Amino acid sequence: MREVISIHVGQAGVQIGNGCWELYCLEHGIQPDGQLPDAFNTFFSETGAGKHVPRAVFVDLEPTVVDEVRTGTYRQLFHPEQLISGKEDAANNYARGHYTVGKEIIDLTLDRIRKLADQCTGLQGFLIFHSFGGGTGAGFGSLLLERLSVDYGKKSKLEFTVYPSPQVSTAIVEPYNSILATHSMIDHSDCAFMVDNEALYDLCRRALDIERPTYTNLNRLIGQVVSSLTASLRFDGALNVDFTEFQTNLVPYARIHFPICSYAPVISAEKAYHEQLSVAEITNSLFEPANMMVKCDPRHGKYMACTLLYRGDVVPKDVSAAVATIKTKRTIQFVDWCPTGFKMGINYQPPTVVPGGDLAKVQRAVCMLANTTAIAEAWSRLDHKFDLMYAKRAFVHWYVGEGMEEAEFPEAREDLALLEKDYDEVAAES
Amino acid sequence: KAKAKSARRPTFKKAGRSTRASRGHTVKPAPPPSEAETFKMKRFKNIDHYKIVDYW
Ligand SMILES: Nc1nc2c(ncn2[C@@H]2O[C@H](COP(=O)(O)OP(=O)(O)OP(=O)(O)O)[C@@H](O)[C@H]2O)c(=O)[nH]1
Ligand SMILES: [Mg+2]
Repeated sequence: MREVISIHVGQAGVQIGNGCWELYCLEHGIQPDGQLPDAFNTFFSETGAGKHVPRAVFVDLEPTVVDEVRTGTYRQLFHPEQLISGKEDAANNYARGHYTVGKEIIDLTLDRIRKLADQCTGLQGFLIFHSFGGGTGAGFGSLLLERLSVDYGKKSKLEFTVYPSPQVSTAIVEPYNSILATHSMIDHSDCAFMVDNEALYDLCRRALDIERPTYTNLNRLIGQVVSSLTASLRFDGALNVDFTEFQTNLVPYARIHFPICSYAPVISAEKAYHEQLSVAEITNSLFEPANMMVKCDPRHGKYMACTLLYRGDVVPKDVSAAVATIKTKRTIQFVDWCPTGFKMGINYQPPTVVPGGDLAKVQRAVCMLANTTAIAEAWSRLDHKFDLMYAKRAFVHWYVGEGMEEAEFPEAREDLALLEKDYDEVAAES
Repeated sequence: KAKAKSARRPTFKKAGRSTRASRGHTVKPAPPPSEAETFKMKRFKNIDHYKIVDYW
């Protein structure tokens, strides 16, 4: 049929992934062993049995995270080849994960992804996950994209990354890795999505009612957005959207691709007793800055083209009235040369709930992908933090000793500065 | 009596009016931002042009 391939990098990517696949197998109706007690072809392959197999590759440079899957309940679902683990991690060092340790395993992985693409007759794109601060997430991810760009070329490579938070930080060397990775990402990636942990903490405590979350709750929220994104290719709908449509509609230029995410309704469902959650309600909830998955307020910036994805009981008549209302709102800006500004899609299948769940089984929901100039706020913070450390050269010796040349630090610093004025010039109007 | 008039200035114990506790309570406005918040280093801060081809 039509196929999408998933690649997962690092602790974040792998353990986000098993959250994603527990969702899909429960959604399609496949037991964890691959047996059964449609759209299977888009994500799975069938063997000479009643057994299925996912189209996924798990990659990390240390064995602890992957081995949890190997001894877990889902161990029988995955092919033993798909789970790739290194010997010693990159120690949050981009150079170590790019030159010295990255090249030790790069060609082993590239055979396995290519071999999986042979079984995909109607391959249309890849899905790749990152955490910017990690050495493997940024370093090995850059090496993977550079090779993948020449391997496949004119195929849509979509990415789903976790932007380092404005104030919450777990790595001191975190700004160094993000900027160096941003160089490799920007030229090769077709389109990549930003989310950050700090906003996901705030939403999961405010909207969902949890006093103390873990990464487990956050990983399940991310899976819903990817589930809604891929629902168009799998189940029926009155307005279908393919991957290639996202590439053309959302990005006005080559270097300005980065959108942000949103989803509604996110509700602890005892609160859902009180309300019916019509189409107008969920449409309004998308545009509040509190619901953004990236902790940047759009009111500092402006909107370019936005994509709306509806699931469930939504009817095409009600959509048109709702989006017409949001255009009247004078808390929302649009750049002048984007009068249309919207791409809409409707699918019939409502979201799927999970045992030990967090969300509701509501009957309708909406997902959003929006490109805004408010993301320029995030780049200024990361750039500012980078300059503080680099002026006194606070951590260069670790990178240079692991195969990195120093001249890459300012050149990667120059391109982000160009990107910073790329966003400022586009933000202007005539 | 002019000396007495000069002795009792028209304040009449409107002196020492502001106390230590009240100066603790009073609202203080926001100060100028610190230099650390400003720090984008000069040569990159000064850059002039961009890579996007928007003009014709
Ligand atoms: N949302 C989410 N973020 C995660 C999760 N696990 C890690 N992260 C984020 O990942 C970021 C750091 O990247 P790493 O966890 O070190 O990933 P890595 O690329 O494997 O790093 P290395 O150990 O050097 O290989 C942190 O900011 C975390 O917030 C997760 O399960 N869910
Ligand atoms: Mg790792």
